[PDB]
Amino acid sequence: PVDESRESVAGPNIAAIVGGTVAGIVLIGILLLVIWKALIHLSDLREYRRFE
Repeated sequence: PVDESRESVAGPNIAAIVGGTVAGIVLIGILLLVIWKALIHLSDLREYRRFE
């Protein structure tokens, strides 16, 4: 473990919510995208009996 963890609180202007909203939506989209694509992609080969 060679990482650190600092605080992240303040509450800036309206930008606070604006950025948080876009970040959350985009995060959920890209996350679900890679997870869904990878899940169906990895599962595709899993279907067949060539798991070996």
